[PDB]
Amino acid sequence: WALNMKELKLLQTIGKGEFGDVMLGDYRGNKVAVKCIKNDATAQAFLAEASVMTQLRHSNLVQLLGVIVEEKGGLYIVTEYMAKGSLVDYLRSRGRSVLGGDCLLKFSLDVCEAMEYLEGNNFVHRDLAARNVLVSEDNVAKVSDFGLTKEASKLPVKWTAPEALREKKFSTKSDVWSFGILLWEIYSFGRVPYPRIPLKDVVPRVEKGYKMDAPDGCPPAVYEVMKNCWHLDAAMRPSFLQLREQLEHIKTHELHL
Amino acid sequence: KDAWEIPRESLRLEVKLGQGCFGEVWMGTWNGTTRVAIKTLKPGTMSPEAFLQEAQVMKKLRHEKLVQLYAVVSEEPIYIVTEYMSKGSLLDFLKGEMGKYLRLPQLVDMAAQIASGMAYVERMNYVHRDLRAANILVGENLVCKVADFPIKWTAPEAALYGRFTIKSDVWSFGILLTELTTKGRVPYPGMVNREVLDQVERGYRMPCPPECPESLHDLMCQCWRKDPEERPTFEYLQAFLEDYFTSTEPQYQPGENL
Repeated sequence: WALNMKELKLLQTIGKGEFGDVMLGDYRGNKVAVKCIKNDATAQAFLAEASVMTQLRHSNLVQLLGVIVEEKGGLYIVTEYMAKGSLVDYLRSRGRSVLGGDCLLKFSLDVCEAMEYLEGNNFVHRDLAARNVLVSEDNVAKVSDFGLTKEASKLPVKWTAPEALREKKFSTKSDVWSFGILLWEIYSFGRVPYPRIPLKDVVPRVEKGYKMDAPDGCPPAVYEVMKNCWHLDAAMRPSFLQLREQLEHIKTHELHL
Repeated sequence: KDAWEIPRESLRLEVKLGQGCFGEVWMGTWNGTTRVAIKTLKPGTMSPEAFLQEAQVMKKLRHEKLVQLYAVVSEEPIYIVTEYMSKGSLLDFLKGEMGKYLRLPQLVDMAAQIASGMAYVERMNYVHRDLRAANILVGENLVCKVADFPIKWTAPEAALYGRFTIKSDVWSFGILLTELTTKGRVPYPGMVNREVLDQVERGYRMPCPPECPESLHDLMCQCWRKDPEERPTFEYLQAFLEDYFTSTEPQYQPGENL
């Protein structure tokens, strides 16, 4: 998994985030994505992310190409390039007038399969959201950003399940909750969760049973999947395999068109 | 003609709002009551078919934030009668006495309305082609309705290659965000057009105006993306501006000006 810095030319910065930076690059002639992790003095966040990535192999998970370690201290994670950017942007840019129901459901299934794979390998993503899902040149959505990925045990409040923010342990059921939130993002075309509520009301409102409204023009069946992800009693939430089956049941009867 | 068609004695041209090259515009009365704007064509400038295109469209398009056509008079002299907007252009209003009292909550709200209209425009596969504050109208309760050579407000691809699209409209929206946020000012201050074309081409972009929260500027830069397929939709724009003070800046305190 070791790469050579001399063969990597950092072209431009694709995004400067709070926990890391991502840059478009050229490695041995091919476009590639290069990530560095912030606030990681001992480099253990870097190690943890790289390691887990060497263990993931699914067609809907952004693929690790290798690692670059300069003795000076520059630590990078080289990843396959995803030409279409985050799913959030892709949705916002092209929007309702371009993305049909099939496209939206197809994205949901893509993410869902990635998640079923993670659950099947005993991993919890803890950071599933439309922003952390990228789209390739030929429209395949793939989950990315595995920084917080660990086996069955800070978290983005608007995407994290109640028990997760409160309990010290995370589980696939919280991931399922996040999937619910993500779907809402998908059928909302990138809109931000809990639109007309203060970030300081979310958890208390949610725990008081609040649930976002089905997006505009959202298929009732799709919304019921979301809702099913939002049950307050985690154990009652569906399995990712059960989510795939139901999204497939929806597709099979065209309940989304 | 249509039963959009009225007798030209029901109209009552009262106060002259303004003028211009393509006829003038008046406040007034239609039938008994009803306030009305009354646009007219000068027999001299453009033909009947020319100044009765913005009725071909203004008939089909009904939306809360597009200024609504009420009724025409087709056989010249021409009179397009529409709804009255009683604080004049966005520019005057903002740029005039009330202008100085507006703060960010108010300007952001106006902008959310404009986008609500440009999102109805959007849905119908229409294209505005000259979206700027001067072409927005204002009314009671700070309401703002869309309706009716500006290189500085126009997207590169349109300014040069003549590709107007709803995404090239989004570009102007972002320029229009500078208008709301500095309360009337021409974009790219102390630049002539050749610099604006020059510099946007080399990648320049209007900075963040005085006291303008940085979440606003980001969304101007989102409107000013080189590649037009990436600029966000009026539907994204609209929602962002609707939720601004809860989701984006819920810890905003009023300053000197915004």
